Amino acid sequence: NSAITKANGENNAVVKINKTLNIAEGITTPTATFTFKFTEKTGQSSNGAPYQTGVAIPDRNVEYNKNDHPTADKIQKATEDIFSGVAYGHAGEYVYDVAEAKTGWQAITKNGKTIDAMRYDKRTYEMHVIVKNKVNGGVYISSVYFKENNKSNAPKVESSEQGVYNLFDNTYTKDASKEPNPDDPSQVDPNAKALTITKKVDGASGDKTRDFQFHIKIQLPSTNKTAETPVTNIIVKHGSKSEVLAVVTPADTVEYNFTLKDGETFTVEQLPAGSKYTVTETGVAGYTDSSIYTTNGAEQTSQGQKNVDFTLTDILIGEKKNDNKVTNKIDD
Repeated sequence: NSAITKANGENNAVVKINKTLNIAEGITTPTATFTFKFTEKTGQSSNGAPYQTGVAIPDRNVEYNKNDHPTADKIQKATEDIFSGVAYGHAGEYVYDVAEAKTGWQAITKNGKTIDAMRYDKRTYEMHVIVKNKVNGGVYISSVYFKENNKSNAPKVESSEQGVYNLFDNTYTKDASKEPNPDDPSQVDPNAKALTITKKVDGASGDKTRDFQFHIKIQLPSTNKTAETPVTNIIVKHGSKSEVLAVVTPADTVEYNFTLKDGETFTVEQLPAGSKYTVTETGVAGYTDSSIYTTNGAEQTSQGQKNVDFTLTDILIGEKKNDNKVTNKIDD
């Protein structure tokens, strides 16, 4: 059974617990310590003897900081060998409830307002530690497996690799645009808007009273599904209008048409960092469109073609500044 970590001869089995932290793009890994607690459990082995007791396992922890970086929206970190410095005295089946504490992380806060959030795994496991006699005396850890608690006819948890078990899964989310100063993330602006798009008309012959047509699609990050508080609605503002737009599930997307004149701004009030947008301005006769935009604090540019729909695709909305100046240019 691949699910069981086994000993080589009379050498202790080596088991590690792996934490998965889900975290989207444009986000600095927070300071977080996740602690796993092992509580002795009474019951009855299949040989008829009670589960043995009286051997503690230390609390085990994994630490996250700004120098951990995600792959495919997750940071995996494993404890060391959980039986490090643990000695059993006599053979039998030792069982523990393994749970994750809700400790070791604090929200970034400014003017009494939090800008981030941590969803803690509520799953618990039964760890079975099968201790056996060495032929010459003393004991050893022969085999270890895990079953999830409060699950009908629970199967044994498969290891991710030799001795490493992915038991605990946590999700970090963070607001867009609240860390505007790239030299100092401590200078938090709690009133910052998630995204602004401003229209400029450039040219003595440019029509500064007409409407230019826009379509925006917002993709909320994969971490929204597992967030402490998933986002289900966003608020958009243009001219005098303010609208509450529903998030379409399961895609986790919002599509919206709006107009801008010269000087006008479209605003998304609040979004999770790691959100992405695609914005299309409709071609108008005479006009060549262009963009100067800040994507998670990075300044970029894009150049349109004359009288053709101008598209920016999969633009990251990060923790740092997010904005977009679209310029419509016409020759005299």
